[PDB]
Amino acid sequence: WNRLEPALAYLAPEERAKVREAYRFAEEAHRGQLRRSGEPYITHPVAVAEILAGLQMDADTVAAGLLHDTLEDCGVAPEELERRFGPTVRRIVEGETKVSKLYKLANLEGAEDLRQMFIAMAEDVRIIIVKLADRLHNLRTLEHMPPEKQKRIAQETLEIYAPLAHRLGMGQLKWELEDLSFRYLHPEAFASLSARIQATQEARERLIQKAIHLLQETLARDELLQSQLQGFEVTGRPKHLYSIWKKMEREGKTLEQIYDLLAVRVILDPKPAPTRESQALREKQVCYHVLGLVHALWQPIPGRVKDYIAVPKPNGYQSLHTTVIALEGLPLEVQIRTREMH
Ligand SMILES: [Cl-]
Ligand SMILES: [Mn+2]
Repeated sequence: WNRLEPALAYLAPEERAKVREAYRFAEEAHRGQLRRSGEPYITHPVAVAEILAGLQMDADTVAAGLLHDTLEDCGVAPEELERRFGPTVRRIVEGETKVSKLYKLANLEGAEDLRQMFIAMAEDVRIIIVKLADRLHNLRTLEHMPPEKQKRIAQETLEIYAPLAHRLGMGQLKWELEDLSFRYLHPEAFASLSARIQATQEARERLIQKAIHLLQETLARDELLQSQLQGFEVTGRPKHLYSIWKKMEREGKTLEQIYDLLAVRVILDPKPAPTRESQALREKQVCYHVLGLVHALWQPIPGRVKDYIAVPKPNGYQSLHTTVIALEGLPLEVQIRTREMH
């Protein structure tokens, strides 16, 4: 509990009390039970609640994360969970993923039934996230599984869960799900690619960190930018090992051909705006402002500005790109985007 409690800071005291009541209930239902690792079962729903609390999930969602296995793993409490934690917690813990039927919106344009549509959908999204948080944690703790069972769940994850994560637009979940699945599915391919990156990545890492520090300090020191900004993040390339190995087979490319240009990402969280439009305006103003700061810092390579804010990819991808001449006279790609954008 002392590990979970700090992550629940974003919730109102009464919302946190519901989560403690849920933890203390799971603590009872899972009393005596053990995982594959000799660890007590309660550690699993806690870790799942931690994943959800890190994502700043709804109070009922975090609570439902502590109770998601009180029906499956140990005991039956369908009317008990409704009696103790409400119907919405009971609904999430019961499984109702239904199916992707967004194409039904397009054909059906035509209230209390359209109001309930939102509350049913948002409840249906919450079900998927808990399943995802659960699966992500299991994969993390997959070292205590026979090497066959390990391969059956990595494939299920790649067929079912990583695509569900994609539907929900949870790229950070999808990334980790794919890469942990890759590790256990083809370990020999994983260890070959991992150690190969740990050769180029260490040499690159010195420059990437110099660049990171230079961009982070340049942005924090700009007065006007920080005024319309809540915060920012300057990272190196993300390194999606499954989507990197996936591309090597498709494109018939070497890994040396992928890392053929040092890259840096700038994720900007702007200050909140009263209306939806004054937010979209703020969201873009900030991005070109960074492009200017970047071009003032490092020399821009002619015709390497890729504006995907103005011309988004068919999947809706927005971001500003520019290849510059940075440290040691090297072509460095910069990608400027907000938290909302991908
Ligand atoms: Cl600020
Ligand atoms: Mn579970």
